[PDB]
Amino acid sequence: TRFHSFSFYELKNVTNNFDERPISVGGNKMGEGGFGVVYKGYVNNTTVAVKKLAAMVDITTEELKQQFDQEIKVMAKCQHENLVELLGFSSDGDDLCLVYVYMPNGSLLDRLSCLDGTPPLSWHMRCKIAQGAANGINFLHENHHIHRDIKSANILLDEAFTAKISDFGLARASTVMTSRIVGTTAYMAPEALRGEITPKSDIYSFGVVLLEIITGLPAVDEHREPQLLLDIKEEIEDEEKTIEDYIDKKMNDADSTSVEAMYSVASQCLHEKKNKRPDIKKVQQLLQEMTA
Ligand SMILES: Cn1cc(NC(=O)c2cnn3ccc(N[C@@H]4CCCC[C@@H]4N)nc23)c(C(F)(F)F)n1
Repeated sequence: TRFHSFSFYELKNVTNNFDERPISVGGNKMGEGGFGVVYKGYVNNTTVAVKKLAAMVDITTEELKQQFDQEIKVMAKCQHENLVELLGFSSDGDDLCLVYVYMPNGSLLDRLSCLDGTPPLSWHMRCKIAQGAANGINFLHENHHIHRDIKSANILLDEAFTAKISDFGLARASTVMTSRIVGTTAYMAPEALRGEITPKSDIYSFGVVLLEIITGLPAVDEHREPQLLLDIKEEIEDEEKTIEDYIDKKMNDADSTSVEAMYSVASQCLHEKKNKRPDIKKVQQLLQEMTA
């Protein structure tokens, strides 16, 4: 797959000169991460998401360029209904830009937090999102790709709340070790925090996502006990609590049987030993069985 090459000035123009104000006040900024800001745009008779890369954290200009290239490379090779669609990019201008099909319902992270007053996701919608995201990860793993940044902020939701895996800047082709440890701490497997590069780490991070789906709680909350959501697995196992005590109250269609079935998948994904975790095909099978 080869992409459209956009002019920097066309992208600057359709995003109201990269307006960093929220949508609600007439701005174009929809969200931001460590490697960039995503703006709403309208190009070639289509609402788009324009990601302008900028860091914002570490970051070598070459590192950011390597993430820009990595994202285009993964998107050229990987097209799936549970992955975001890249339309094009921009290099000619000062800032590096990535153009995608606009995701009207933004990120799973924001929908779980009901950011800006959006209604809570039903359990029925949550099951479809979990299945869809697992189908997207399966496609990446089948195509020998390791995401390395699986999190609710990197699971986007379309006009039908279909799960779309996004933000492949840190993705790697396929156990190897790295001197540059990258990812989101609260979601990272212990071996990934140590430098290991394995698809087994993506499974662990997906386990954290499944806990966010069941509970509606963020992966990390400094003003909460436990601060890290993954610690709930031990509180439940050590029988101090049950998964029912953690179920998101912002749902009226969640039955205990299917919630326990999703929790069982999350628990298995969150095994501290990488080799004891299920592979993505097993995760898919179990999530499909959950709604059958
Ligand atoms: C209403 N709304 C629409 C979007 N996003 C897109 O439409 C979009 C489409 N493809 N695509 C690809 C990457 C990407 N990355 C962002 C980066 C900031 C942190 C969140 C994401 N991981 N966003 C997108 C957003 C939000 F994600 F920024 F929150 N809100």
